[PDB]
Amino acid sequence: MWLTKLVLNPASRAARRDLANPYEMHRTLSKAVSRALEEGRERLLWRLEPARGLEPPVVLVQTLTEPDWSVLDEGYAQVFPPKPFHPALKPGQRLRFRLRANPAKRLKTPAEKVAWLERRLEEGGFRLLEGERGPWVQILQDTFLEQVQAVLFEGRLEVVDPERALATLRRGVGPGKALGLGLLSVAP
Repeated sequence: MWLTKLVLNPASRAARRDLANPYEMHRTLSKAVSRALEEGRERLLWRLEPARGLEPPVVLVQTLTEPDWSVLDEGYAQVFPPKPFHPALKPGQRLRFRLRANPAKRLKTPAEKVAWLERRLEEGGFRLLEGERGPWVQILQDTFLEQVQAVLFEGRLEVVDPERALATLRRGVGPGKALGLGLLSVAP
């Protein structure tokens, strides 16, 4: 995989348009890997990170092939050097995670949302860690994309099956992958 951190510049009208319409943002990001997507060798996943005041928004982008960000308009965003991402996963390995997702199969609710997450992670080869107060996860944001439900999960998990876990990172979790949902980000 390849991970690219983009710091969008709100001085750019196009950047603001994309920040306000996930569909448009996906269209712009797709340009960096258009041929790969055309040949079915790509799975573009991204996440508009939680906002910090009025500061420039950060968008984390994950692709299977090397992206060409020169396709972006000048001033659209500050492009940080894309980094190869090939995680070394092992059984029992504990990792912190972040995932903005649409809690459903296709495009107590708070407890149902966590329940949905548990099943998706287990099916994907991961497992939510258990704390003294239940599943190690919290809903940082519960909102709608323009209405598609978007839930931001953050917590701790462990790798159960390395191969399935890796496939899950490459594949994404849940629907709305073309709307900035589904990117499972992990870190020690």
